[PDB]
Amino acid sequence: VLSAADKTNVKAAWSKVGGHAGEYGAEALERMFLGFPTTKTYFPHFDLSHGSAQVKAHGKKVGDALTLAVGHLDDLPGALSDLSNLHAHKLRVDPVNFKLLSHCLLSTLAVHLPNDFTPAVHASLDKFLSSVSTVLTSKYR
Amino acid sequence: VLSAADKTNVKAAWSKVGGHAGEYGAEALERMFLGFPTTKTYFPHFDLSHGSAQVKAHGKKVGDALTLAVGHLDDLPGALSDLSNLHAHKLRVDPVNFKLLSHCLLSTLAVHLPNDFTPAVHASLDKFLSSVSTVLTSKYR
Amino acid sequence: VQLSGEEKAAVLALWDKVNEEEVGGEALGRLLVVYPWTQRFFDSFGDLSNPGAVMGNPKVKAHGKKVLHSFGEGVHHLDNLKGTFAALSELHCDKLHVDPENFRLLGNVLVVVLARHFGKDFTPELQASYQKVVAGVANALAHKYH
Amino acid sequence: VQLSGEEKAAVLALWDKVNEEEVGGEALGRLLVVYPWTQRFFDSFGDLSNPGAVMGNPKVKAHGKKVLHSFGEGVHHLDNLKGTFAALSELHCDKLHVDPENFRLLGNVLVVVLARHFGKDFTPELQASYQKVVAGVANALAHKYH
Ligand code: HEM
Ligand code: HEM
Ligand code: HEM
Ligand code: HEM
Repeated sequence: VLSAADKTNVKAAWSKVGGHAGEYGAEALERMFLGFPTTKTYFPHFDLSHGSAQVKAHGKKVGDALTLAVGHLDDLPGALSDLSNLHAHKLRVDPVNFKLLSHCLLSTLAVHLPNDFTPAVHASLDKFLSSVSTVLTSKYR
Repeated sequence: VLSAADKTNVKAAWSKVGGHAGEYGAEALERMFLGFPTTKTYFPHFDLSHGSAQVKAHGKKVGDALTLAVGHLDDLPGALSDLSNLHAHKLRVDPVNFKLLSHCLLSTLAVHLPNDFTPAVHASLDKFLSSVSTVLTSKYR
Repeated sequence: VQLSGEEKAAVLALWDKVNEEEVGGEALGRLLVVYPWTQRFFDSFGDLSNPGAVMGNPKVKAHGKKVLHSFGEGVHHLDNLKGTFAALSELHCDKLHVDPENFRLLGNVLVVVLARHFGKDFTPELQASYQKVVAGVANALAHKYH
Repeated sequence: VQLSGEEKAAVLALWDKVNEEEVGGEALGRLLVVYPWTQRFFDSFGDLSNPGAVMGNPKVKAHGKKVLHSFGEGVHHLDNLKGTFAALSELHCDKLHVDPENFRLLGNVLVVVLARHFGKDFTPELQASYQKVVAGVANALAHKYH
């Protein structure tokens, strides 16, 4: 999906994320709901307060999907097929929202891995998140 | 690149464009320069007045590239490789500008093929233009 | 909106020829067909699942007329877009939570429909003025987000 | 910008801790690295071809300080963003012709740098306020395009 250099940077950076993917996914969602309130409309059935167990549980699923993706950089379409259906076909998520969550995920990583979040790694992660976003909204294109 | 249905619609619509691809490319550029003045900055060496021979000549090259693309819907990356370099690597065209030219191209087609520019064909052409745009800016991603 | 007098007159003159119903119904339908995530806001309209269903839906046509009408009010009030659209801004922002990028999408779709309907009379120059108008409308509607 | 008093105080308090030079140099460098087409506007700065070259370029650091300074003026003038940035708006719009989407990109990059620098102190709540600030700045700079 990305360049080989990018592939390397992403795999390396995610190794540093390690077992915090879940925690990070949850924090990224929290920063998105607070920062971009329009996004809350997709989660009526969710308790959005800080520490909500649903957000926590949901953060884990997001972190797992990103982990999967990192493992299948050469076949995102196939690996994320099921999620593309849900997001685009079932939920009709506005494509702009992917950009907002991407931003919130980078913010989170910056908070937690300041020494690992270098300009080169930031650039590779942005490319990765955009690639993931394209697959999730491809039922549009 | 697109869905089979999309592929069909695009090939069919372009057949209607026929030998006007050039003329349309030129008009699309004119509508872009007038409508979105920021875009003129990439053409200092160009006489941008209406009827400019350069715009006319340039419109032809754009129309030819789109024609090529339609012929290689299954391999845009390969077919447009050289253009991706120029636009992204050499010219550093801001990705937003692709959206503006796309819009101006659809406007042009609407002007000239009002009976052929149906909602279904409009949707397929939008997808096509976005696909072409992704390839031309892929030296970014 | 920063339009000359020549530009303003040409804009108004075209509007005299705009059938709000036809144009409006087509603009909203095309938005729904071309940018499918927009369907999420119009669930109450019934079947929007395919082009045919969308284009022939009476609620779509009726609602598109409403949209175009408010547009026409903007065209006539180029000096106070913010004032003209304040109530619609509150609605779209506070109640619906429509991302403002979509305002821009609708404006561009409107422009393509005008081109389709006016042909060669929708000149590059007239289109340029209309891009200014649609931009102005999108901004006035994004107001209560700012 | 629509910020409460609590929000405003928290925003100002963080700014007291912002090193304009360090933050500014890093924000502009990251923009140039992450969104490569932005390099087109800074040809006069020399070598911007690789991360190393960009991050260590003295013109980038100097210019980033300038950017952050003007940002700081905004933070201090939340009530008149449009007035504060009018001259910069004219510059970016009329002279440079920078697409306004880029203003939004820089604001978000700034937010990521603040997160990197403040860690756990850059709470989801504080980030939310800063998103309002960056949005306000981007809008005031896009002014002369409207
Ligand atoms: C990086 C991009 C994203 C990834 C990897 C992602 C991942 C996921 C995953 C793994 C699920 C679980 C589905 C299940 O098995 O229940 C999910 C569901 C969902 N996602 Fe996302 N998502 C992304 C972006 C978004 C965005 C931007 C939104 C809207 C702002 C969104 C809204 C939803 C909703 C509403 C659900 C269903 C939740 C439920 O009903 O429990 N997603 N997503
Ligand atoms: C649908 C998307 C586009 C297509 C298919 C396209 C196609 C082309 C082609 C075929 C060339 C000819 C290169 C040569 O052999 O000299 C070209 C050059 C160029 N394009 Fe595009 N282009 C697209 C979008 C854009 C946009 C959005 C811009 C900027 C607003 C742009 C700016 C340029 C410039 C400055 C040149 C070089 C012209 C010269 O020096 O004569 N292009 N493009
Ligand atoms: C140029 C931009 C737009 C204009 C001028 C406009 C105008 C209008 C008008 C006049 C109404 C009727 C309100 C009333 O009197 O109660 C309305 C309602 C509505 N608009 Fe828009 N609109 C715009 C963009 C959008 C977009 C882009 C969306 C969604 C993607 C949207 C979604 C809605 C919805 C869901 C309603 C309420 C429908 C109902 O339940 O009656 N609008 N808008
Ligand atoms: C938050 C958004 C931004 C702010 C607050 C800002 C601020 C500034 C300031 C304070 C200056 C110095 C002007 C002077 O006193 O002469 C400047 C100049 C400049 N800015 Fe920005 N800027 C922003 C966004 C951008 C972006 C996104 C770009 C390009 C993508 C850009 C390109 C430039 C350039 C090319 C110059 C002139 C450089 C020179 O020749 O000295 N600016 N800006």
